[PDB]
Amino acid sequence: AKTLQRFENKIKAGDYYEAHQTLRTIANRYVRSKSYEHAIELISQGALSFLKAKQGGSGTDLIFYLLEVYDLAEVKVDDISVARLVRLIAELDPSEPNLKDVITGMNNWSIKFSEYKFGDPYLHNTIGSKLLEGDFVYEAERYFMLGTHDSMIKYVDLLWDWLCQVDDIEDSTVAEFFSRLVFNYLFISNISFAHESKDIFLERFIEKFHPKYEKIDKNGYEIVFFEDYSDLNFLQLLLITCQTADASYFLNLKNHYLDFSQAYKSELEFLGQEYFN
Amino acid sequence: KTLQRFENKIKAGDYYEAHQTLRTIANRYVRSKSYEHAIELISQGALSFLKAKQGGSGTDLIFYLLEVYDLAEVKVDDISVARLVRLIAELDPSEPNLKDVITGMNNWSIKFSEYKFGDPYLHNTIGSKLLEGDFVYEAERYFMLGTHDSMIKYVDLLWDWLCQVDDIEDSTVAEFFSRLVFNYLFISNISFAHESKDIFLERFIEKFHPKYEKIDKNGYEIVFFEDYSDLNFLQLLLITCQTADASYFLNLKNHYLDFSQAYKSELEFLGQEYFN
Amino acid sequence: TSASGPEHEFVSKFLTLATLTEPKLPKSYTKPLKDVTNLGVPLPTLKYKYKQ
Amino acid sequence: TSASGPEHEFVSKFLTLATLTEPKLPKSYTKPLKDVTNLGVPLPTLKYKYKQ
Amino acid sequence: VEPNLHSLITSTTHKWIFVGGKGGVGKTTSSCSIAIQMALSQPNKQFLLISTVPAHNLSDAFGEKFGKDARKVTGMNNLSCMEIDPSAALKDMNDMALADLTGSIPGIDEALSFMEVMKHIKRQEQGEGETFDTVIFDTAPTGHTLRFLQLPNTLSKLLEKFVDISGKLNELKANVETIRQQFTDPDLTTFVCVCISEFLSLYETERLIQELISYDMDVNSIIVNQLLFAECKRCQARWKMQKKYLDQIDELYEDFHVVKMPLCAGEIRGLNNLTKFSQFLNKEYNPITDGKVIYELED
Amino acid sequence: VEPNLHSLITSTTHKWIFVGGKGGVGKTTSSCSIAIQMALSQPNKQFLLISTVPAHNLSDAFGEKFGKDARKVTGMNNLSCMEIDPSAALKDMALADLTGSIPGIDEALSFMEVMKHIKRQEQGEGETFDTVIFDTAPTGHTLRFLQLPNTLSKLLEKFISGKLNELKANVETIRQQFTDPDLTTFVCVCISEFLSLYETERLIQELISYDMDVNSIIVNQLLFAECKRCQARWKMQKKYLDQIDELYEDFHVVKMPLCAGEIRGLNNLTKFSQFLNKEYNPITDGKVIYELED
Ligand SMILES: Nc1ncnc2c1ncn2[C@@H]1O[C@H](COP(=O)(O)OP(=O)(O)OP(=O)(O)O)[C@@H](O)[C@H]1O
Ligand SMILES: Nc1ncnc2c1ncn2[C@@H]1O[C@H](COP(=O)(O)OP(=O)(O)OP(=O)(O)O)[C@@H](O)[C@H]1O
Ligand SMILES: [Mg+2]
Ligand SMILES: [Mg+2]
Ligand SMILES: [Zn+2]
Repeated sequence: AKTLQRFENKIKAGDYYEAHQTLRTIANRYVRSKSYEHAIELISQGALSFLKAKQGGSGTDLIFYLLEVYDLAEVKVDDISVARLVRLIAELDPSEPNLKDVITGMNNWSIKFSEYKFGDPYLHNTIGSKLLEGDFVYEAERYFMLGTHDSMIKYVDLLWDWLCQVDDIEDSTVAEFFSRLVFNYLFISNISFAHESKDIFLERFIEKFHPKYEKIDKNGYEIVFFEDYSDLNFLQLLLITCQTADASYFLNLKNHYLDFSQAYKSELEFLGQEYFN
Repeated sequence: KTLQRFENKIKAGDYYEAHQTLRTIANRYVRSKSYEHAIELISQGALSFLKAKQGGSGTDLIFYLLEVYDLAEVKVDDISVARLVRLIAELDPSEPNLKDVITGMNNWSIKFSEYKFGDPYLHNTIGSKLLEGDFVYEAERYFMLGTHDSMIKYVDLLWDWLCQVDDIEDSTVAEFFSRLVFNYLFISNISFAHESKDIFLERFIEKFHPKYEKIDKNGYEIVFFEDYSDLNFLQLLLITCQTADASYFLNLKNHYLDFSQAYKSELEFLGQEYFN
Repeated sequence: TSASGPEHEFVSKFLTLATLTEPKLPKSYTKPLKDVTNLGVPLPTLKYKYKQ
Repeated sequence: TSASGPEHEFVSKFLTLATLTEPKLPKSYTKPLKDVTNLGVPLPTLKYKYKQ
Repeated sequence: VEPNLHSLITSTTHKWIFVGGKGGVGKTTSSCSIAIQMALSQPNKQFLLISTVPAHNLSDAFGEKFGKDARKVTGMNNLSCMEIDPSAALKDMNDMALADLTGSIPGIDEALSFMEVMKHIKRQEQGEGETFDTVIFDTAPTGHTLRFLQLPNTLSKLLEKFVDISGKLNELKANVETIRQQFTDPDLTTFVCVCISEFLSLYETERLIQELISYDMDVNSIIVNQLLFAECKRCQARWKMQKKYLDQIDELYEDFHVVKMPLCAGEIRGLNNLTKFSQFLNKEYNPITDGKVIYELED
Repeated sequence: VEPNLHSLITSTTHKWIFVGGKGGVGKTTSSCSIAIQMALSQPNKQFLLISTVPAHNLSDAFGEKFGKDARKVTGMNNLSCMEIDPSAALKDMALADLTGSIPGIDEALSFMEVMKHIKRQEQGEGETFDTVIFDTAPTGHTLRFLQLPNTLSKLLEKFISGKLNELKANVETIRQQFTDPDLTTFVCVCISEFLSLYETERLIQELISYDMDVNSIIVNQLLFAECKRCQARWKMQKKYLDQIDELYEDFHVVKMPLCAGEIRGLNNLTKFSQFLNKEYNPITDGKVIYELED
């Protein structure tokens, strides 16, 4: 209680070490009395501040401590629950040596107290952006993968901005980026995202590289046929083919693109397991 | 300017002080590899602590000596065993770690000698010590692998035990006698087997006065007891092992069926040692 | 041009065939993330470095 | 007496037989303790307590 | 909260009393005190002061030499010590390239120390009785000590996930599960931490204690040793720092048995001087009444 | 024998410098000093202060929070710390959990981190630190950790094949560089008290038998009186102090005074560490003792 004053004092005084623990000791006291709500607020708040003061250590510690309480008080995953953690994620230094740790800590909690096997979507969007701040592209790609619509937007931009950065682009180069969107979203069975991500990416590819093409439409579906990117064509046809779940179409598409069936061996194999039983 | 220092503390009543001070100074000799100096310092210091009835400190130094012994690779000889023997005499038979000390040196006696079980001379001293602590069985073994004196104390150990018996029996006497015969026959010490058997049988006869008659032939004598079939069997077994003749062994066992079952394990080994 | 005619006739025909009857999975379909069990097969690593 | 005659005739005869020719191991024999490999078979524990 | 350890010192239910904390504080000295104070306060009871610390200091504290076999403390009638040495502890049980290499492996200290604890449990079951009513421990710093206190649980969670070989398994689970329920019983086992008046000690204490309660261990004591209690320039200056951490101590541990202790004018050794300083753990130190005993331990 | 640790502090060959001794003495404080004194004396070199002690105190000494990932000490340009925590160390890399709660896990892991720096120099990745000061635990458990190289070897011997070769080599290197008086030395932390002094003599004797370099002995918490207690306690310290000069005459004995408070923060730590470079002198530095208060 009255001690609270004396420590925040040490904070706004230049004694980070002092304040961090003093708070923790007082915090552990709240938990001891099972006054969880009080603890959650104390710890969480104190962390954010340490992060704002650029005190990576102390801050990261409290963040975990909060999670520890979260799992102790069995805090269910909801808006207010995710909010606190999200708020903290924004103050985390993308260079924090234990970034991935923090990310995992909360995501784990999001899973244990939710019906999502991979964590809460909303929380993912925030986490994804953070990982990218640390140039952890691959790690980010996955979180956005299982995120919200915004995650999709950042995901397509993540790949696109990467494709452009390429100095020695190639016919197969474009496929390396595009295929990811199609496959990844086809793995989590998110046809809506697969189509929208594919739409934004293909349009940007066309308005920048100006590849000679002609749109082929039929029954409502459209395939942006590229005269110099056979890979892109195959990948687009694969998307629609998975929607039909028809074994014949799957076999026909692969028999025509023998090399692409070998270049996307593993992927096509799983697709036959998910959309063809 | 140091040896006095602690001994001044020892007299002033500071055993703790002197013991370690000595050890620290001792380890210094070892550090300079001046083994001989260490051996003397430690050894002497121990004896004194033992004479002062300081079981702890004393026992510690004794081991420390052995530690150096094994470090300087001190070979097992008269002077080497002597020091340890001298110390064994000052050891309190009640020392909680008696067996430890005993094993410590005996182990050393083995590592630096051709004896697989340790130096005989050292055994005689160790054996007596164990007995002081009433560790009869443990003593029996060391005397077993000791000197002539060990044999004398061994027979006395068993004999004095047999007499202490209040409810003696026909098979009772066998429990003691058989040990001598078997034990010495195991280490192939016919000389000891005969002499130990002689002193024991004579004492058994001059105290219990069992009706008997000595049977002689070709130089060998079997004190036939009219009421101790076990003793007879045991005596015959001794000589039989000397012949190493399979037939005799079979004949002796076939006549004493029950004794062949009572001494099953033993006879089995005897057929492995004296009959291949 | 007519250099990529063979593949064009395939893509165009395959599409027509794959959409005669409404596919089993509509474009506005999205398996709730509460049901996703696995993340499919790991894709290969891009030979390009990232930054921003 | 003649109560233990049967065994006496055995012990006496066995001795005579086992000593016609000098036994392979003389009474003055003693395997140097430097050669003893094992201590034979463990004997049973006496049912008497020791002290002195 | 009574500023003394009387409740415990006189307790008749307790059987295991640990003494831990950061190093250098005096876990051996304080334990030496707790030992003497209980053997004197509880006549008809036999006590044992065993040190699981690889670097035994009980022999140094009391003075006399302790080994692998229990040895009554000179001067006491019902108080023995031990101090298990891994090396010698493996040569005795073995003589009775693996055995040697076993006493040189990190953690061997704990493992064996626990085996000795198992030895006292197996005895009460064997009908042989008990050789000691209570046991004071001279543990090592906070860290490694907690590892030893986790041995019961670990040895259990491991033993579980497992021809007389079936009998052993039974005499193994039991002996362990007992030590487990024994330590989780606030009346049979408690924890006494040894700290000083300095941040790095105080804070490490708060941490150590929190862990203990999560282990379901009884913590009903806190000794604040090496206090100056000034009123030269350094002593008055250092006392200033001590009073700073002292007041904070009264806060964090208000519902705890806080027993302050002064800094002698020398080292406290030998049952003689040890008992003279231990009396303050029974009856809180008072400058007004005991302001001269502080200098009595010198020389 | 120079009463300072200059020879080492300025040494350019050493890479591993252990700091052990009984507890409470100040193995973390003294190490904090040795660390600052080397990073300042050796500019073009990067130093690491890792604590293998389960109960980490480096964070307490300096003040700032250290974790599983190396963190440069605030104020220094070439000095980082670590402090390996078994639990978190096993979660990052029903068995795993139970592994970070087993006695000895501290040593094992601490050694794995040592293996990590060895595997790196071989991997061609280079070295991240020139010298490493250790904040070991009391004498006992510490010796156990120092025996890990030999034990891990004598065990590894009595035994993807290329992986075991990489391990065998890495560890062996440690064995070779640890027995080298120029690459690794030992600095003991003791006070002016029997139970400390005597435990020191013992600890040191073991070290030499381990073939470990012991070229330093710090005598901390000395009063150097000239109240009644300080003068009385100084009397005892001088008693053990004179004996110290005897047992360690051919050793680098560096005495150290008792401050009027706790020594923390790179600021006050460096102020007290200067005495390990240039022996304390009551005539010239008789006022610095009270400068660390507050
Ligand atoms: N109450 C006290 N007053 C004054 N000095 C003390 C006190 N307690 C301990 N000491 C000092 O500390 C020494 C005893 O340390 P011990 O208490 O032996 O350390 P330790 O507990 O064994 O360290 P560790 O716990 O890591 O093994 C003595 O030499 C003495 O000078
Ligand atoms: N020169 C000194 N004079 C007085 N007190 C000191 C000095 N150096 C360190 N200390 C005290 O010791 C503390 C540091 O203890 P550390 O040195 O952290 O103990 P420790 O070595 O970790 O104990 P352990 O070895 O059992 O883990 C500081 O809080 C300080 O108060
Ligand atoms: Mg201690
Ligand atoms: Mg330390
Ligand atoms: Zn003073």
